Amino acid sequence: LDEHILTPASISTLEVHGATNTRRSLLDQIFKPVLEDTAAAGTTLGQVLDRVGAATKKLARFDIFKEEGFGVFLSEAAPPQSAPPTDRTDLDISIRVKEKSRLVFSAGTDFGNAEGSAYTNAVVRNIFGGAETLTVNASTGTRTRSAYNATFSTPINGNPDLRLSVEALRSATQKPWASHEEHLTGANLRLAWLTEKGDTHALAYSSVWRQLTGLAPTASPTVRADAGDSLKSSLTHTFTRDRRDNPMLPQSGYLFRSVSELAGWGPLNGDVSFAKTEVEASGALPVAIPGLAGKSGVSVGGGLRLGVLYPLPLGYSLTGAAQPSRINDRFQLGGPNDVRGFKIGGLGPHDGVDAVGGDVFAAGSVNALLPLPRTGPDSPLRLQLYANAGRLVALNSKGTDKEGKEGLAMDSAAVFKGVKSAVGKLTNGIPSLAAGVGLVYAHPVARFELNFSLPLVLRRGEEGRKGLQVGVGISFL
Amino acid sequence: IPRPLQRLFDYFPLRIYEPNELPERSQQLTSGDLPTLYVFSTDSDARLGLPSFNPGCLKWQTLLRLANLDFRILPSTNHSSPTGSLPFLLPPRTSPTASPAPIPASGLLSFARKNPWLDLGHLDADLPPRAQAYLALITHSLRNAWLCALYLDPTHDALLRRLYVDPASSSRAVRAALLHQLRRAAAEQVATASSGGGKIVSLAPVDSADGIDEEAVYRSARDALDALASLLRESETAWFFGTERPGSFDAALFSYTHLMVEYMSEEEDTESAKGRVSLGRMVKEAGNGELAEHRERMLGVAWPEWDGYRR
Amino acid sequence: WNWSKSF
Amino acid sequence: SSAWSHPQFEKSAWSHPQFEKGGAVQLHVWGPAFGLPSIDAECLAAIAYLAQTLGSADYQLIQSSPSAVPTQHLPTLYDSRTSTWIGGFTSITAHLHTTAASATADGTAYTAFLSAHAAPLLALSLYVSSANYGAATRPAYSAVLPLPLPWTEPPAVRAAMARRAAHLGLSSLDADTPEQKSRIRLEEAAREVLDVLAEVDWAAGGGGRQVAAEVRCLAFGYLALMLLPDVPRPWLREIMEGRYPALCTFVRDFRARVFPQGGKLLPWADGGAQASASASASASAVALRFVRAVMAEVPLVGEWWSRWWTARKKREVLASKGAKPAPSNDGAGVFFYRGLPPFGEAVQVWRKPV
Ligand SMILES: CC(C)[C@@H](C)/C=C/[C@@H](C)[C@H]1CC[C@H]2C3=CC=C4C[C@@H](O)CC[C@]4(C)[C@H]3CC[C@]12C
Ligand SMILES: CC(C)[C@@H](C)/C=C/[C@@H](C)[C@H]1CC[C@H]2C3=CC=C4C[C@@H](O)CC[C@]4(C)[C@H]3CC[C@]12C
Ligand SMILES: CC(C)[C@@H](C)/C=C/[C@@H](C)[C@H]1CC[C@H]2C3=CC=C4C[C@@H](O)CC[C@]4(C)[C@H]3CC[C@]12C
Ligand SMILES: CC(C)[C@@H](C)/C=C/[C@@H](C)[C@H]1CC[C@H]2C3=CC=C4C[C@@H](O)CC[C@]4(C)[C@H]3CC[C@]12C
Ligand SMILES: CC(C)[C@@H](C)/C=C/[C@@H](C)[C@H]1CC[C@H]2C3=CC=C4C[C@@H](O)CC[C@]4(C)[C@H]3CC[C@]12C
Ligand SMILES: CC(C)[C@@H](C)/C=C/[C@@H](C)[C@H]1CC[C@H]2C3=CC=C4C[C@@H](O)CC[C@]4(C)[C@H]3CC[C@]12C
Ligand SMILES: CC(C)[C@@H](C)/C=C/[C@@H](C)[C@H]1CC[C@H]2C3=CC=C4C[C@@H](O)CC[C@]4(C)[C@H]3CC[C@]12C
Ligand SMILES: CC(C)[C@@H](C)/C=C/[C@@H](C)[C@H]1CC[C@H]2C3=CC=C4C[C@@H](O)CC[C@]4(C)[C@H]3CC[C@]12C
Ligand SMILES: CC(C)[C@@H](C)/C=C/[C@@H](C)[C@H]1CC[C@H]2C3=CC=C4C[C@@H](O)CC[C@]4(C)[C@H]3CC[C@]12C
Ligand SMILES: CC(C)[C@@H](C)/C=C/[C@@H](C)[C@H]1CC[C@H]2C3=CC=C4C[C@@H](O)CC[C@]4(C)[C@H]3CC[C@]12C
Ligand SMILES: CC(C)[C@@H](C)/C=C\[C@@H](C)[C@H]1CC[C@H]2C3=CC=C4C[C@@H](O)CC[C@]4(C)[C@H]3CC[C@]12C
Ligand SMILES: CC(C)[C@@H](C)/C=C\[C@@H](C)[C@H]1CC[C@H]2C3=CC=C4C[C@@H](O)CC[C@]4(C)[C@H]3CC[C@]12C
Repeated sequence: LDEHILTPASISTLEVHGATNTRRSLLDQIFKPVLEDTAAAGTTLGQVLDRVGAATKKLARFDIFKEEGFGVFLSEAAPPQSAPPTDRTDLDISIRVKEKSRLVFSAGTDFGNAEGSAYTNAVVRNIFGGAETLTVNASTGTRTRSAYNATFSTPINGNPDLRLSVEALRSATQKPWASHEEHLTGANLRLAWLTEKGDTHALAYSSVWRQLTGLAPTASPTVRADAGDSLKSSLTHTFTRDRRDNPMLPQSGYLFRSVSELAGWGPLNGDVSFAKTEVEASGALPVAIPGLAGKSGVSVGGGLRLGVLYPLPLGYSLTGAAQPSRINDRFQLGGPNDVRGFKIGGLGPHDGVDAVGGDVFAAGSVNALLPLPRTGPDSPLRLQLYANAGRLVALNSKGTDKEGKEGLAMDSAAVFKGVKSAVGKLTNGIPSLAAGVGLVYAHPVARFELNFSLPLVLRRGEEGRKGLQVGVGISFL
Repeated sequence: IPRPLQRLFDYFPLRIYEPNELPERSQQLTSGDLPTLYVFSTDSDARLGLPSFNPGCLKWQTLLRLANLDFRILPSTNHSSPTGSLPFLLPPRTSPTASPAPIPASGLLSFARKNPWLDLGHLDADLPPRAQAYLALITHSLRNAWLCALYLDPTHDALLRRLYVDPASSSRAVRAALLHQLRRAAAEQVATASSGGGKIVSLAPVDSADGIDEEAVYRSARDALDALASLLRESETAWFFGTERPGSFDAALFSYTHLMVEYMSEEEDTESAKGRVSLGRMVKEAGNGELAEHRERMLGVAWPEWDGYRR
Repeated sequence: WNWSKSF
Repeated sequence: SSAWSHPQFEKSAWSHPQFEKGGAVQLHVWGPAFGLPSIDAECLAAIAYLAQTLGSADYQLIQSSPSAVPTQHLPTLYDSRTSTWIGGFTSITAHLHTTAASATADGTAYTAFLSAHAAPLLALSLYVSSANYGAATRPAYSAVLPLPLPWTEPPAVRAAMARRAAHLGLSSLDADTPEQKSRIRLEEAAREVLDVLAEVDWAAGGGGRQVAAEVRCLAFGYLALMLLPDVPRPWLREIMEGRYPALCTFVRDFRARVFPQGGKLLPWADGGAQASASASASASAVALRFVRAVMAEVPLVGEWWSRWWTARKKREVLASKGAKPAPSNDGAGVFFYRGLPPFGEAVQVWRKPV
C-alpha cells in the first residue's frame, strides 16, 4: 500500500458533506491552504495525507462536529487525464462530517452533597454559523448562595486557533486553610491564541468584586483585618510551552509556563495594585538500562516554580506610596499539588492556624518514575520517588527607617528594600523539605497519586502530613 | 501497625526553624499592646478614640470607657466580626504569631472586669421592671427613627455614602451595589416595627421604603424622646433612676442622642421645604432640654478631653 | 435525578 | 432606585388631619376568632378603643384582609369625612385623639414595650408552634376569608410572625432532657415579658401604675390572644393563669365588660361579621386579590412586582392624606433558530482553479 504514496499525484477536487449550519467561508480557511498546495511535485501523497491530516484535528478544534464523523473516502479519480504521470495521479476525496447538537440543556439535583443541591446547564453552539458558543451555568443548594456563569466564546476572523471569550461570573469559594470564604462577582475578557509551534498565549482582562465573608470562629486577626470588599481590575498574560510526551504523566520533554499579572496600575482602577508573576519550568528525562533495550520505563524528572508579588502605587507613576498586599492576592504554597507532603496551604506564614499567604515563593521538585515488576512499561500506573522543597516569605517594612504610623502605604524605596530582603530570605536556611514514595496513575482524565510522605525540614507553624496522602489533579510539581 | 512505627514518625521533622514573619499588612494592623475594639469609625476618628458613628458600636464603646478599660479603637466592618456584627474586641497578641480568641459584643463587660487599669455591676445591673419598658423606647422607637432618617432619607444620602460605603471601596459599581444592600437591610428592620411597618405583601419580608410609614416612625420617635425626658426629670441626680454614675441605660440612650445631634442637627430638614423637625432638633427640644444636657454630661464623663462635639 | 434534553 | 427613599412631593413627616367627632368612620379588621371580635392583637385593641370612645352608631367594623385595603396593613381606619386611610393601631389612636406627665410617659413606654416584646411572645404561641397553628389558628384564619385566599394570606401572616418572634431564638420543637430545656425556655421567655406587664394596674382600680385608656385597650389586645385561645399547647395560658392571677382577672373582666356575648353586639357592617366582607367579596375583587398574591412568588419577577405594587399603594394612601405625591416612572426572537435558512448547504465542494 505504501507504493501508492510514492507515486506522483495531483488532487483535483475535494468535497465536504453535512456542514449545513457552518458557513462555507469559515470552511474555506482550512481548505484553501490545502487547495493552494496541489500538484506541487511527485510523491505528494506523502505531503497531501499529512496536510489533510493536519486538517482533521484543525476542524476538531472548532468543536462543532462530532469526533466520530470523519469518514474518509479518498480514491483514484474516475475521469481520465491526458497523459497523466501515473494512473493514480488524480484522486477524488470526499469527507463526511456530522455536526454536534446545536443546543444542549442539562439540569439535575444531588441530595448526597446538600439537601437542596441543584444545578442547571445550557449550551448553545455554532450560533450564526461561525462556531460561536454560549454556555450558561446556574447552581443552588443549602448553606450556600446561588452561583451563576455565562461564557460566550468565538473564533476571531475564522481562525480556530485565535479564540476570544467573554465571561460573566458570580461564585463563592471556600478557603478552609484561612478560615474564610471568598465571594466573586465580575467579568473576564480573554483572547486565547495558539501559536503555530504549539505554544499557547492568553491575554485576559479581569474585573472581579472580591468579598471575604463567613469567617470561621478560628479566624486569625490577620484574616479578620483583611475581610471586606475589594475590586481587582487586572490584565494578565499566560504563556505555555508544553513539549512533554505525555502531559498527564511526563516521561520526556519539558514544560514552561509564565503567568504575569498587572493589577490596578495606570489605566486599570481598583482597590488593589500590584505586579504578580509566576514561572513554572518542568522536565523529564528517560534513562535506559542494559538489561532491556527500547523503552525502559524509568525516568528522572524535575521542577522549579518561582513567584514574586510586587506592590505598586495607583495612578501612572512608578514612584509613589504602595499599599501592602492583601490575603486575596498573596501566594499560597503546600499541598498534594504545590509542595507534596504538606497540608493544603501548609507552607509559609501562619497566624495561629490560618495559612496567610506570602509575597515571594520558590518551590522545586525532584522525582523518578519506575514501573512495577511483571508489568509492562506501557502501563499507565507507575511507582514514584520524590523529594520536594519550598519556601514562602512575606514582605516586611522592617528595613525602613521611619514612616507615618497613620499611613499603611510604603514608599517606593521601602518596597524595593522589602522585596530585596524577602528574596534574600529564600537563599538562607534549608527550605521546607519533604520526601516520600508513592504510586501514580495516569488515567487521562486526572492523575491519581497515593503518596507516603515524611516531612524533613519545617518552619514552626507549618503543617506537615506524615501519613498517606492522596492528590488528584492535572497540575503537579 | 501505627504503634511500632511511632518510634519513626516522632523523629521527623529533623530540623525545625523559627516561624515565618507575618505579612506587612498583618504586622501594622494586628500588632498592639492594648486591646483593640473594632467599630464603625474613620481613621481620623480612631486616632483620637472619638465616638463611632454607629449607635450599636457607640453603645459598647461608651460602656468600656465608663468601665475604665484602657483600649484603642479601629475601623472595621461586620464581615470580620465573630458574631457577624460589630463591635468586638481582640486582646493583644501574646506572641507574634498567636492571639487569644476575640471577645464578642455580649462578653465585653466581662472582659473589662478582668482587666482593671473593681465593681462594674452598675454597667450591667438588671433593670427594674419599669425600666424595661422605657428601654424599649431606645431599642425600638429611637432605633427605627435612626434607620429611617439615615438610610431612607435622600437628604442624608451624602452622609450615608461618606460614612459607610465610600471607605469600603473606590469602585463606583461596587459602591452602588453596597449602597443598595445597606438600604435593603435597613428598610427590612424598620418594616418589622409595629408603628411604621407591619405591612405584609408576600412570604418575603418587606424590604423597601414603600412599605415604611415615615410619619409613624417619626411620630413614635418624637413621643419617645418626650417620654425619656420625663423619666430623666424624675431622678434627683443627673442620671436615670437616681444613680450616682452612668449605667447601661444611660449609655444606651447616649448612643442615639449623641449621633442625632452630631449628624442630624442641620437646618435643612427643619426648613419649611421638609416641614418636619430634624432628629437632632427634637433631642435638644425634648422636654425642657434634659436630653441635651444629659448628652453633654455623658461626654464630660466618658470623653473629658474632647471638645467641638456640637455638630 | 439528572435530566438531559439534548436537541 | 427611588424604591428605597422617602417619596418625593410635588412643589416628609406630613401630619394627618385632625379628627372631629361626628363623622362616620370604618375600621377594617380581621374576622372574629376564639370568641373574640378579632384574631389579630392590634385589630382587637383597635376594636376595643372604638367601642369605648365612639358611639355605637358613629363607626362600622368591616371584616377584611390586608389585600383589601390600600395600606396593606390591619387594622386600618377609613375616615370617610376626608377619605383618608390610616394604618396601624397607634396611628388610628393618634388620628382619633382629641402626675399627668409621668402617666403620659408610662403610656408611651408600655405601648412600645407591648409592640416590641409582647408581640413576639404572642406569635410564638400561635404561629411559630406548628401544633397550635395546624389545629387552632389556621382554621380560624380560613374561616374569615373568601375561598381562594386561605392559601395565600395565612401563609404570609405566619412568615411575618415567625420573623417577629425570630429574635427570641426559639423555634417550633420548643412547643413540646431536651424537652425540659425547651419547656424552661418557654417559661423563661414568657416571664421576661409578663413581669414587666404585671407592674401596671391594668384594671385601673387604684394603686400600681396608672396609664391612659389608649394603652389599656392595647394591653387587652395582646393579653386576650394569649389567654383565651384554646390551643393544643396551652403552656402560655398555663403560665398566665397560675403565676399572674392579676393579668388573668384583668382580661376576664375587660372581656365581660367591653365584649359581652361574644362581641356580636358591635356594629359590624351589613349587620354581621361575614356580611361586612361582602362589599369586597365580589368575584372580580377576590380574583384580583388572589392573582396579585400569586404573582409575588415568581423567583425573579415576583420580587420586583411587589416592590412596584407597594409603591403604587403607598402613593394612593398619601394622596388621600392630602399630600401631593410626585409621579413615578413605570421579531428578532423568531429570526434566529427559526425562519432564516441554514447558513450553508449539506454539500460544499472546491476544485483546483484553472
Ligand atoms: C504582562 C501583561 C500585563 C501585558 C502588559 C504584557 C503583554 C506582552 C508581554 C504580550 C502581549 C502580546 C504578546 C505577543 C504578541 C505576539 C507575538 C508574536 C509571536 O510570534 C512572538 C511573541 C509575541 C511578540 C508575543 C509576546 C508577548 C506579548 C508582547
Ligand atoms: C528543568 C527545567 C528548567 C527545564 C524547563 C529546562 C529547560 C532548559 C534546560 C532547556 C529549555 C529550552 C532548551 C534549549 C532551547 C534551544 C536551544 C538552541 C540549541 O541550538 C542549543 C540548545 C538550546 C539552548 C536548548 C538548551 C536547553 C534548554 C534551555
Ligand atoms: C548541547 C546541545 C546542542 C545538545 C547536544 C544537548 C543539550 C542538552 C542535553 C543540555 C543543554 C543545556 C543543558 C542544561 C542546562 C542547565 C541545567 C540546569 C541544572 O540545574 C540541571 C541540568 C541542566 C538542565 C542542563 C541539562 C542538559 C542540557 C539541557
Ligand atoms: C526535547 C529534546 C530535543 C531536548 C531539547 C530537551 C531537553 C530537556 C527537556 C532535558 C534535557 C536534559 C534534562 C535534564 C537533565 C538533568 C536533570 C537533573 C534532575 O535532577 C532534574 C531533571 C533535569 C533538570 C532534566 C530535565 C529535562 C532536561 C533539561
Ligand atoms: C558555611 C557556609 C559556606 C554554608 C552555611 C553555606 C552554604 C550555602 C552554599 C547553602 C546553604 C543554604 C543553601 C540554600 C538554601 C535554599 C535554597 C533554595 C532552593 O530552592 C535553591 C537552592 C538554595 C538557594 C540553597 C543553595 C545553597 C545554600 C545557599
Ligand atoms: C538525591 C539528591 C539529588 C537530593 C534531591 C536529595 C536530597 C535528600 C534525599 C537528602 C540529601 C541530603 C539530606 C540532608 C542533609 C543534611 C541535613 C541536616 C540535618 O540536620 C537535617 C536533615 C538534612 C537537611 C538532610 C535532609 C535530607 C537530604 C536533603
Ligand atoms: C396558580 C394556580 C394556583 C392557578 C392557575 C389555579 C387556580 C385554580 C386551580 C383555582 C383558583 C380559584 C379556585 C376556585 C375558586 C372558587 C371556587 C368556588 C367553590 O364553590 C368551588 C371551587 C372553586 C371553583 C375553586 C376551584 C379551584 C380554583 C379555580
Ligand atoms: C375541589 C374544590 C371543590 C375545592 C374544595 C378545592 C380547592 C383546591 C383544590 C384549590 C383551591 C385553591 C387552590 C390553590 C390556591 C393557591 C395556591 C398557591 C400556589 O403557589 C400553589 C397552588 C395553590 C396551593 C392552589 C392549589 C389548589 C387549591 C388548593
Ligand atoms: C363559572 C364560575 C363558577 C367560575 C368562573 C368561577 C369564578 C370565580 C369563583 C373566580 C374566583 C377566583 C377566580 C380565579 C382565581 C385564579 C385564577 C388563576 C388565573 O391564572 C386564571 C383564572 C383563575 C382560575 C380565576 C378564575 C375565576 C375564579 C375561579
Ligand atoms: C395558568 C398557569 C399554568 C400559568 C399562569 C403559570 C404560572 C406560573 C409562572 C406560576 C403558577 C404557580 C406558581 C408557583 C407555585 C408555587 C411555588 C412554590 C414556591 O415555594 C416557589 C414558587 C412557586 C414554584 C410558584 C412559581 C410560579 C408559578 C409556577
Ligand atoms: C554538604 C552540606 C553543606 C549540605 C548537606 C547542607 C546544606 C545545603 C547546602 C543542602 C541541604 C539540603 C539540600 C537540598 C535539598 C533539596 C533540594 C531540592 C532540589 O530540587 C534542588 C536542590 C536542593 C535545594 C538541595 C540543595 C542543597 C541543600 C540545600
Ligand atoms: C527610588 C528608586 C530608584 C528605587 C525604589 C528603585 C526602583 C523603582 C524605580 C521601582 C519603580 C517600579 C519598580 C518595578 C516595577 C515592576 C517590576 C516588575 C516585577 O516583576 C519585578 C520588579 C519590577 C521591575 C520593579 C522594580 C523596582 C522599580 C523599577
